[PDB]
Amino acid sequence: KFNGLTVLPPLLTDEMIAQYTSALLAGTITSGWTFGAGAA
Amino acid sequence: ITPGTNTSNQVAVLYQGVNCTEVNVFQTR
Ligand SMILES: *[C@@H]1O[C@H](CO)[C@@H](O)[C@H](O)[C@H]1NC(C)=O
Ligand SMILES: *[C@@H]1O[C@H](CO)[C@@H](O)[C@H](O)[C@H]1NC(C)=O
Repeated sequence: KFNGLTVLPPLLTDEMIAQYTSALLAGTITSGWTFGAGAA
Repeated sequence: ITPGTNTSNQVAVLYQGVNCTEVNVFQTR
């Protein structure tokens, strides 16, 4: 702590990561493979 | 830390949530 070591935060918070895994799930469950290749 | 030219000057002081009271002003995570 006296030593000039630091820990920077990630750009995407765990809240934002959980919103992406939610969108990937909701796309997969409602629309199959289609949201990977065009509109859902 | 700083941004560029048209995006003029305005700086970040890179604390681990430790306050801005050491230094518009906006405390940030
Ligand atoms: C400002 O933006 C323009 C956009 O065309 C860019 O050419 C220029 O290099 C930028 N910076 C300065 C100092 O003008
Ligand atoms: C420092 O900031 C925290 C929030 O990040 C706040 O709860 C606390 O009261 C502040 N302390 C001082 C002395 O400004």
